[PDB]
Amino acid sequence: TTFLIKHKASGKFLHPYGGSSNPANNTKLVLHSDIHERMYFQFDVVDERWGYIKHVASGKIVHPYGGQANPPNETNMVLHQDRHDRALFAMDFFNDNIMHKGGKYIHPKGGSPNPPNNTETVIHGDKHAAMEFIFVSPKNKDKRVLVYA
Amino acid sequence: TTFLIKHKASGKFLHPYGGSSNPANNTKLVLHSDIHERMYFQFDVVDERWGYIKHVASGKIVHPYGGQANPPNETNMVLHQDRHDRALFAMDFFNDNIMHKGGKYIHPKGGSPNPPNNTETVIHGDKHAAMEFIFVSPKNKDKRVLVYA
Repeated sequence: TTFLIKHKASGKFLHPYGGSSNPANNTKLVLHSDIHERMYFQFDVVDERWGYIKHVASGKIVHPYGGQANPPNETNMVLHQDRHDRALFAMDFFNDNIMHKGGKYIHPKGGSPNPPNNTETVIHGDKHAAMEFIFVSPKNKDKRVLVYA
Repeated sequence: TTFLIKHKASGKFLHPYGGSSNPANNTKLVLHSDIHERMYFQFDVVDERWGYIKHVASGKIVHPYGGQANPPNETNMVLHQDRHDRALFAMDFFNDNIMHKGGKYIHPKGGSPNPPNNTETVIHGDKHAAMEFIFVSPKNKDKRVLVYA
């Protein structure tokens, strides 16, 4: 299933910075209001809840920058071609968040619930309204879709 | 994906009472320690998180007894052939519970962390450790499996 990753508080979406169909390794993931095919994602299940968040246009996947098992708070989120266990996430569509395998979550950098376009995303352990995400149809940004298959 | 519905606190599983491959309509769902193919379940997605909990051997699905949209606390869980929107559940594998469409949960009747064999299951709105369930492989009762596809 292809989906948009929608920041719940702002309605902005997860994007590769610059909107490339082929972002370079370590391109930052940002929040931006635009909708286009280069911000579509899919989820590739690896182990039950855990899997890779794949940028459809390029096939690169979401990573914490540097590929640590337990990235510290404020580590940037990026795209990278590599597949390994430090690129595992769970798409928690019940609590509305995205959790890295090390137990922290994807956040807007600095915690704003209404961040401007091109705000970077980071890892952070906190849970609050401004780190919530929902996973929606490319054809209807208000319609949740099931990312697991 | 076929799975066992495992009561987290006790390690017992959801069964049709009597363990039949073809339970009659309105057969109660109980907890029991045995494992066998007549207590395997599948989840048939209807609408994103919402779907039918299907007894594999018979094809009947889980219902609140009487098919309420908002079943009262203590309403018995049963199997029944019918399909409708009052037999929709969500398999919350993040918070480890089974939620009916009306917002209440499947519980062991009485809320024990170690219900005896053949304890009935019921609807109840409360949340606590003794209403948690996990969804595990028929080949390994400790290995969680993804029920959504």
